Amino acid sequence: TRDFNGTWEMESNENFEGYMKALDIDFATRKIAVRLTFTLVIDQDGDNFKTKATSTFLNYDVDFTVGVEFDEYTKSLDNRHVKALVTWEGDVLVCVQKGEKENRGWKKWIEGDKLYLELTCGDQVCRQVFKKK
Ligand SMILES: *C/C=C/c1cc2ccc(N(CC)CC)cc2oc1=O
Repeated sequence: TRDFNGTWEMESNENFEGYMKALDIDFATRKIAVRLTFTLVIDQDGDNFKTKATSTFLNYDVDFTVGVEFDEYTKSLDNRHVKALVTWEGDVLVCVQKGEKENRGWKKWIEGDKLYLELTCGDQVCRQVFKKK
């Protein structure tokens, strides 16, 4: 399936700290962020995605169109400029954030009712799993 619509509640989180440290996120923010769960809300209409991940503290809020590159300021996260592009590799949704950091981006896919997220920066991979509400 290429349909990621839903409210996705966090089931699993592995190595979020390594990903954030590879982005050089300030220590106090990273130490608080690694403790906190969050919910991922995806509104998808064709190529058009609105995604938002909300925790009691931090924010993640990105809208994009599959196949359309966009210049992105990463704002609240690590305050960097990247050229972001989201495409399909089969049923895996792949994002590359071209810029200073190597191997920066993510992959999302659905495997037996659960949403998998792999966040990558440099040699660090964070894996998260969510269940659909
Ligand atoms: C494709 C989904 C990406 C994604 C990336 C994220 C980056 C940072 C954060 N937080 C917690 C709200 C700040 C440390 C969350 C987040 O969720 C995602 O789904």
